[PDB]
Amino acid sequence: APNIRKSHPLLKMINNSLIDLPAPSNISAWWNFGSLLAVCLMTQILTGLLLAMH
Amino acid sequence: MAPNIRKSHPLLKMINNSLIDLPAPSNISAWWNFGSLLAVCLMTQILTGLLLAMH
Amino acid sequence: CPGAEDLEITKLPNGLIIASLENFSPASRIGVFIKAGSRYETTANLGTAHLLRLASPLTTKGASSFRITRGIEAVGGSLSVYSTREKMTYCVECLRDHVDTVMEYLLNVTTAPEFRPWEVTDLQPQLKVDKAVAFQSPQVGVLENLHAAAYKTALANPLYCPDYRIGKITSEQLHHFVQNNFTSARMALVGIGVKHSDLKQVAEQFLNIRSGAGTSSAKATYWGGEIREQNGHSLVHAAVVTEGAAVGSAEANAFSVLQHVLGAGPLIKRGSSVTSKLYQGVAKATTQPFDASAFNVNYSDSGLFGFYTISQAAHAGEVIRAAMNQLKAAAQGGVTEEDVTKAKNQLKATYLMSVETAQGLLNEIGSEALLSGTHTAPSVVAQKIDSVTSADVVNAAKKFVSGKKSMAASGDLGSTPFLDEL
Amino acid sequence: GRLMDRIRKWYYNAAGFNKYGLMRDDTLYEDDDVKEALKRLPKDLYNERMFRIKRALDLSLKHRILPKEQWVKYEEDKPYLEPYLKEVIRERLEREAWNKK
Amino acid sequence: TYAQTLQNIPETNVTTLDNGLRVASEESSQPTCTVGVWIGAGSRYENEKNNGAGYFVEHLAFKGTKKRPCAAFEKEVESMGAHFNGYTSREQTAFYIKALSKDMPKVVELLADVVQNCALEESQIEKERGVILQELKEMDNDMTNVTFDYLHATAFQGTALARTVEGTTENIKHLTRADLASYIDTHFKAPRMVLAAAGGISHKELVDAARQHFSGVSFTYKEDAVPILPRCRFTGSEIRARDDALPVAHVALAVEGPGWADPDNVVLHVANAIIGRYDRTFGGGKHLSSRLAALAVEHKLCHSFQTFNTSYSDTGLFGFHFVADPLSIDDMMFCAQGEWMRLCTSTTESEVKRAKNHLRSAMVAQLDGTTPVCETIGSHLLNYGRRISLEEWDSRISAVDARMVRDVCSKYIYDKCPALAAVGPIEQLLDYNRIRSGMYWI
Amino acid sequence: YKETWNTGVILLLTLMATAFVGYVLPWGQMSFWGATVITNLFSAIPYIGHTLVEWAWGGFSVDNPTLTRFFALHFLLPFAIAGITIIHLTFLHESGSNNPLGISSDSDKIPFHPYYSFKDILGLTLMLTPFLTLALFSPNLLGDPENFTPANPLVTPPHIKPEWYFLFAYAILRSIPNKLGGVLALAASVLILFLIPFLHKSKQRTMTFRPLSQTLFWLLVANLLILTWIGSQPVEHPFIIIGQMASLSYFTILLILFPTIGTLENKMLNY
Amino acid sequence: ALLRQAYSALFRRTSTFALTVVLGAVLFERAFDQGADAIFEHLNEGKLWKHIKHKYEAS
Amino acid sequence: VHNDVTVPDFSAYRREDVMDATTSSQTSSEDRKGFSYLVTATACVATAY
Ligand code: HEM
Ligand code: HEM
Ligand code: HEM
Ligand code: HEM
Ligand SMILES: CC(/C=C/[C@@]1(C)[C@H](C)CCC(=O)[C@@H]1C)=C\Cc1c(O)c(Cl)c(C)c(C=O)c1O
Ligand SMILES: CC(/C=C/[C@@]1(C)[C@H](C)CCC(=O)[C@@H]1C)=C\Cc1c(O)c(Cl)c(C)c(C=O)c1O
Ligand SMILES: CC(/C=C/[C@@]1(C)[C@H](C)CCC(=O)[C@@H]1C)=C\Cc1c(O)c(Cl)c(C)c(C=O)c1O
Repeated sequence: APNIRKSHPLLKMINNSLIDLPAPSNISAWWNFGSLLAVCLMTQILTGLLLAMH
Repeated sequence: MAPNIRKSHPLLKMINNSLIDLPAPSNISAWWNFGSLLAVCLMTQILTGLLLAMH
Repeated sequence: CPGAEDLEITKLPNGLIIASLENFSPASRIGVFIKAGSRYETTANLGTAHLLRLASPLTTKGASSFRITRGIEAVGGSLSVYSTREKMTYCVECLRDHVDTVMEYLLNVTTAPEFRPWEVTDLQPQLKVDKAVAFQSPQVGVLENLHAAAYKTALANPLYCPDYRIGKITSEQLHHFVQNNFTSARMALVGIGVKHSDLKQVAEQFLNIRSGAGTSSAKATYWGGEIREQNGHSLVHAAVVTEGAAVGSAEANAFSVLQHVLGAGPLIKRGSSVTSKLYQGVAKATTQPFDASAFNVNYSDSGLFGFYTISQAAHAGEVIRAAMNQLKAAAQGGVTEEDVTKAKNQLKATYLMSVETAQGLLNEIGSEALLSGTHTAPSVVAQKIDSVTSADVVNAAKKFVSGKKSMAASGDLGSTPFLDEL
Repeated sequence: GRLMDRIRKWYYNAAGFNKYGLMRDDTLYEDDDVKEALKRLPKDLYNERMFRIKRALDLSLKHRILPKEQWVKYEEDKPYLEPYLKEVIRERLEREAWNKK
Repeated sequence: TYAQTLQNIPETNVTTLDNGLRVASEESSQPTCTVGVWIGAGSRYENEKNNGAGYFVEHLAFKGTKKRPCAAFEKEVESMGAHFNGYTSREQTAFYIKALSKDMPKVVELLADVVQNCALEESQIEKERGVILQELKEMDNDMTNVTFDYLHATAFQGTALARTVEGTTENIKHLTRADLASYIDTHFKAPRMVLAAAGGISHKELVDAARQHFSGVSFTYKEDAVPILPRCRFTGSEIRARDDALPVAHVALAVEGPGWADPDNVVLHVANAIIGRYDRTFGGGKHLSSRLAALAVEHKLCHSFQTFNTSYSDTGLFGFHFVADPLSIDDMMFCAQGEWMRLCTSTTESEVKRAKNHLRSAMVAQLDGTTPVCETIGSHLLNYGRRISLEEWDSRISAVDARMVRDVCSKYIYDKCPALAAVGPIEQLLDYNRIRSGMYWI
Repeated sequence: YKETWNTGVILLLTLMATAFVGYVLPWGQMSFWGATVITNLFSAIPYIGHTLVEWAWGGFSVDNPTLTRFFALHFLLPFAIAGITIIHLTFLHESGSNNPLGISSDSDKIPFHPYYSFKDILGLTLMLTPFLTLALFSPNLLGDPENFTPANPLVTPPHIKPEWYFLFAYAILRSIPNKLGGVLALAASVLILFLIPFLHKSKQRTMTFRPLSQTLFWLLVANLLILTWIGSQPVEHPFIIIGQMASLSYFTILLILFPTIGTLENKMLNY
Repeated sequence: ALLRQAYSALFRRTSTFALTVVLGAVLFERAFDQGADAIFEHLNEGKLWKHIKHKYEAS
Repeated sequence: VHNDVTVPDFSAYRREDVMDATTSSQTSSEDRKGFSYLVTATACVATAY
């Protein structure tokens, strides 16, 4: 209340750490590795399991 | 600022803010001890589990 | 189709007045005028009048806090409460077809309030706000202090609840103030855009509460004080006055004419107001910006009169003094037989215009139909205006220079004079 | 026929919340209406209801009860909140119905 | 009964003088009355070099004429108890007098002597120069204004409407006797003026006094031609004036409106009724029928907010303005757009019914006095062409319903790029991109 | 405490799935036939059913792929448990713990440490004693012995029961003498927990002061205690009848009785 | 004017926008697939078993 | 004062259709959006695939 984006114990997190997050307006492409690193992790983990199953 | 390093630290403020300074009703009976036991089991299961997975 | 009716005006056995007037406007405006107000307060229940004014939207024995607002809003209606140190006016205003609807609540709000402890105490913080917005106009800051210096009691009571009493008012004080003041003998149920047979049937068949004077205001003694409020603010507002005349009294018309003779606020946007003695007089004295006018208040058992000046902090001296000599010079034959003829029109005009707006009109019918249960014709009031001689005017002007004076001032008073220097 | 009375009084002693000194109303679970009602309780009635409760909790941590003498009696139980709560629930039904219109 | 009292009101009579001037009035049994001339010429009509003439003029239209200098003019008005005052907007100026029904004719002459023979004494021009330059220092500390100007300033950026009525500082510091003169000459012309009056006056006796003092002649076709203005372009943008030292923040958001002509303006006003307005002193509080006012009350979203449907000849501005503390701008803005979207998607019949009744009453309070009725008549001819009766307005207002409101608000609001103006400690409100996305999906 | 509760139910289901696949790893007789029956449950879902079974196995009959994707699955879930446990406890924290009398304990809170930290250390050494007394002195007391016989794809042991903690459901499954009904009843036998919050009619929070709910509550416990016994017995009279009863009994005490006696109790208090 | 016809009918309504992405992804697939396979098979004439095939088949 | 404040020139960046200060930007809106939303709609179809 009001929005269910800032109150909800969970969405307040997806929102409070990646949607309403205060970011400098001038970060260059050298700042895109954080997410790529993150994305890898999920991709590695996923393809990994698939393999562990054989 | 924060005097003690128990209430300010981004981490200890958690161990402290969720299991040490946590507000608990003074009258919870033994039936409330299962939460922790369930928790303890999880860690014990996981540990003994790995040990086994290694063989 | 529709034409011209008659301003009827009954008065039931209990002392309740009913003044209607069908003018066929597409909108009606009913209103309950009462002889209540911040002057019936005591040092003990101060501000209880103020709060009673905000407590208009609270649950009543017949309608709920919720349903009163939603009920009135549903028909594009409106509720409002205006009040003076001695006169409260609760009134609705809707489209002709919804007079019945908006009535119930008006009746319920003025006669059957509950003032539930919780609602009441959840509302008291509003006095903090309401009083802060209004007090933005230094204009209302010096008037509070004026009436304080000008009197010792009744009318000396502030119009806005003093601070120390915010949050200390009770449901009792609310109730007791309503039981002992909203009595049928002090109440008049006016109305416009309505037929008398109805506005009447309602007042009788529905209205109730106690009758008879109830508690009576302690006659306002005069003081003649001096309240100065040093506060930095670059503009020094000041008001010097002396006992004026009462309402309906004879000596009133004279001041009302001595008002327009000295100047009562410009009539031409960004004007210079030549027809204004006082204005012109002040101009010929100061160099920088300012404004000065003729202050006139008519109360039941008393009145006020004098001028008001807005000037820079430094030129406050010359402006205020020059404002005086210009009032003495008018007390010593300085009034043309003509200045008196023009001031007579400006006064007929001001009156004649103020009654075009439904609000101003209902407030004309009401006020009178409550202070005498009568109604002078706009023709009779016209006579009283010009039946004022060039003498009466010069007399009022004297009564001012002679009587004891009161004063209020707020700003960087460092250059403002004390009453005992004028 | 004092049957309903006979029963109620029975159930009342059966519940046993009086062994802790709580009035039937101190046990109401605090939903939205109850919460509002409680805010409308007069200072003193609220401070008493509080002690009664803070005292019953202390009993419960200790695993005891009041000495038989101090137990509330079926007929001396003051329904201190019941009337407030009913109004809260009545004010609410009005709103609810009025918004569907 | 409502229905009838509406059709009883005396019709407004119109007659034009062969020089283009139009005379009109509504006769009542009122002993007093009001008359004024409504000129269709403002700041939108000004160019870049004369910005602030229509205003520098409004200042001298009372400091005397040629026939009668200062003291003689003022004195002649004051002494008869009349009220002379007027104004000037982006595209509509006006000068009107309030006086006894007896002076009806003596007034007309006065009006005509200001619009035709304004003195323009150059002694007065170097005085009103310092006076305007002063009023701008005052007006500048009026957030509500600093904001609506900035709103136009960017909403219509690059055009005529994007100009303040008071004009620049450089213009007021240099405008010459010549320009004011030429401004009056080029703009204050019969075909573009309208003598309106209402109260206890004879339409006839009025038209006569007009023929007599309102006598200018027209030879060519040019003189009887009413110029058409070059269209103003609406730009979805924003202007952010930040100063964290101001007590509260002001925000205004709007989309382009249709313009006087369009019948939809009715629906849009019904729409604005559903949302309405609110402010710290409303007694209604948490129970107010306006969903946004409620939330406003519930969460302490603002100090005040208001919907608005400003119309112009060919364009317009439909939006809202709220004042709030630095730390609640976001939520307010959020709830606000929220209520707009509800308009385009889920408006009910209950909401509209009330919306209509609220409008009807505002529509009548529009005509509460002779000045107001005269203002309606002055601006109706000048803008809508003729005079629009309450009985008519009411018929149009009744025709509206849910489906209509939704279809129309969707027409001018849904997925549109709005114009934003923020003034004050506005850090919490942010990104156009975001506010933009608030324009779709309720 | 709806969310704290719903995450709980999720936890329960997860722990169940985990304990199940763990039990399959040693690849004994139960291991196998358990793996066969449970994965076969999807076969009751029309259409996408018979396929859903194919993945589950990775083939066209339980075999090696099933065993490796089960070990993977077992290895993984516990963490997802630990993860959700964090959320469970987080939703909790919004409100705080409940207490036996079910009335606000704001008038009397205490710091978890040392009050409840010590109380939990003790509560630990108590559970730990029989857990170890059991595991050290009588290892197999609690477990089925069929799992000492390497899986045989051709022979289903005649005394095939699940681990004790699943019996009660196994009992219900064997009640409904119809493929889909039994499956649905089974699902619902646990999923019914999601409905509890909504079937609350008492004006009071706990059963401390509700003697009728108490009896019903304990009647319900004995009710499950029976299904467990039933689950450990053959599908023959008198068991079959006693079975259907306890099941019917289970679902009524929860969907019909409780909420009813609850309402009743409210009237007896004069509410 | 397609851009306007499209916007007004497809892209405006956030619900119809979805239907478009689905309906579209379906068409896009079926075509992008043939095309690419067509490009690839062509780039490898007589090397794929699709080609050799007839030599040991039946008829 | 706020009167001396004006919106700079964005001609260096405006889209061809809303470059003229005397034409209703409203006519070309439907397109300016339909195009940008079509790019997105495609990205979605490309990713959906
Ligand atoms: C699992 C490995 C890692 C992941 C997934 C990860 C992820 C992130 C993410 C998502 C960000 C935010 C966006 C950004 O600025 O890139 C971040 C920031 C940062 N990370 Fe990492 N990181 C990883 C490893 C590391 C390593 C190895 C270092 C140090 C040697 C490092 C140093 C930092 C720092 C200093 C920041 C702040 C960046 C800034 O100044 O803006 N990270 N990381
Ligand atoms: C930190 C992310 C991960 C990294 C860095 C990673 C890296 C690697 C590397 C370097 C190899 C050898 C690859 C090769 O054959 O050359 C590998 C293999 C493998 N990984 Fe991971 N892995 C990750 C996550 C996982 C997880 C969590 C699983 C399964 C749940 C997994 C399962 C396996 C398996 C089964 C193999 C061996 C067979 C194979 O090489 O294909 N991995 N991994
Ligand atoms: C991984 C499984 C679980 C663990 C480790 C766990 C852990 C916890 C912990 C530590 C507490 C706090 C202490 C307490 O009051 O017991 C708690 C409370 C609670 N849990 Fe669980 N829980 C689990 C499963 C469940 C299940 C299956 C349910 C639901 C059927 C549930 C319902 C609750 C509720 C309602 C609370 C609040 C208790 C209160 O009223 O004080 N939990 N849980
Ligand atoms: C949710 C906590 C856990 C539960 C409920 C659990 C349960 C089980 C069960 C019921 C068995 C069959 C035991 C038997 O009767 O032989 C088992 C075995 C096993 N579990 Fe777990 N387990 C858990 C966590 C873990 C984890 C995370 C690992 C390893 C990292 C693990 C690895 C294994 C292995 C290798 C076996 C098979 C060999 C054996 O039975 O000794 N367990 N688990
Ligand atoms: C890992 C991630 C984003 C991930 C995805 C997965 C979103 C959750 C949804 C849409 C996507 O596809 C992103 C790649 C962002 C990491 C990340 C951060 O944690 C933080 Cl503190 C910052 C300040 C930045 C700034 O650029 C950032 O990129
Ligand atoms: C998991 C746990 C405690 C764990 C240990 C591990 C401590 C961190 C240190 C000492 C121990 O050995 C405890 C068993 C407690 C769980 C737990 C909670 O999360 C919460 Cl919110 C509450 C209100 C309680 C009340 O009793 C609780 O027991
Ligand atoms: C108890 C149960 C299934 C429980 C599940 C499927 C829940 C319905 C949902 C969450 C889970 O993951 C459980 C394993 C099935 C009955 C059941 C079993 O458990 C087992 Cl081991 C066997 C060998 C059989 C043989 O016939 C059986 O019928």
